[PDB]
Amino acid sequence: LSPLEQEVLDEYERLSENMKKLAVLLDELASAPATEILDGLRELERKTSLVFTLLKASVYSIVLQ
Amino acid sequence: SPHEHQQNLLLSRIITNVEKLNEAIMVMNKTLQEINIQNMNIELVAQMFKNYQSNVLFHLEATDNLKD
Repeated sequence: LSPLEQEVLDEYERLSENMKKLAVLLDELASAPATEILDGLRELERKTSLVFTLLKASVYSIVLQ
Repeated sequence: SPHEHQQNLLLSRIITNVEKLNEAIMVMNKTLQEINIQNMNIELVAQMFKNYQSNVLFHLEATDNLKD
């Protein structure tokens, strides 16, 4: 059947195309920022500790001393 | 005798100045004692920023410091 052929063929073509888009987009979208995120965040720990963690340090130091 | 009368009178004005002096000093110490209470808070905050600067300096020196 040519109508059934057209239906399943076009529909599965769309699915295959969308899945190729899925693979590429998902991989880049979730890979590229991830490294940048964790790098900036380990540095963020190194920075935020110098405002907040030191605040806890000074507080403990004074209250205990 | 007359010398003694003169001496007693000078001593009287002396003693009056003594009492006035010391009463003012009582007010002085009382004032400072009341003030003192309004200083420990500031002292705590001073030492807080002090140790803040000390610890952050030690940590900055540990990491890539950006001083001279």
